Amino acid sequence: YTCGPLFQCPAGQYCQDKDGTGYCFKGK
Repeated sequence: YTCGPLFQCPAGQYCQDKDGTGYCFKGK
């Protein structure tokens, strides 16, 4: 819900849903 196709993380980082928010993590 937080992350999507239009708002995807950069190459190397993935979207993470925490505290009702989305953040990009380097694998972690």
